[PDB]
Amino acid sequence: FNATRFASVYAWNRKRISNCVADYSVLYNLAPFFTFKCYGVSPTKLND
Amino acid sequence: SKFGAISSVLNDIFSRLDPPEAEVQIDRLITGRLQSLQTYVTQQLIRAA
Amino acid sequence: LCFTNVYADSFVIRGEVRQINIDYNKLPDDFTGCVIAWN
Repeated sequence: FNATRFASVYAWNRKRISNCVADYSVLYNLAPFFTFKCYGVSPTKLND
Repeated sequence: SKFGAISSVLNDIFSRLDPPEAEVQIDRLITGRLQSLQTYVTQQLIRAA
Repeated sequence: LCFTNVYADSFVIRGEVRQINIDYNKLPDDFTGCVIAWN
């Protein structure tokens, strides 16, 4: 999220997340993450 | 059977989707699990005759 | 429409707007009532 250079639509970068611990409570207070308009999962249910 | 829902497991849906968006897949599973049992009771009453 | 009781609150948050960060002291999409929003 704090990376300087990003990609475009035609050359969208890939980045897989390996064996780790997901702490999504820290991800909201950061400046990028604002919107979660989607389906399939829930923002409060990503912590479980 | 899912009857057109996301999953056939209830605890997946109650801990996967929203407190008020899971109540349209749970209500979809309930209206098939109450229909299969009604068909079973109807066929048992037919066989009882 | 006739109702029993109507109440109004007063709070200012950034728009946070997906709820009404605020189990953090919650109104769902099936709660009876409305909401008012302006700048």
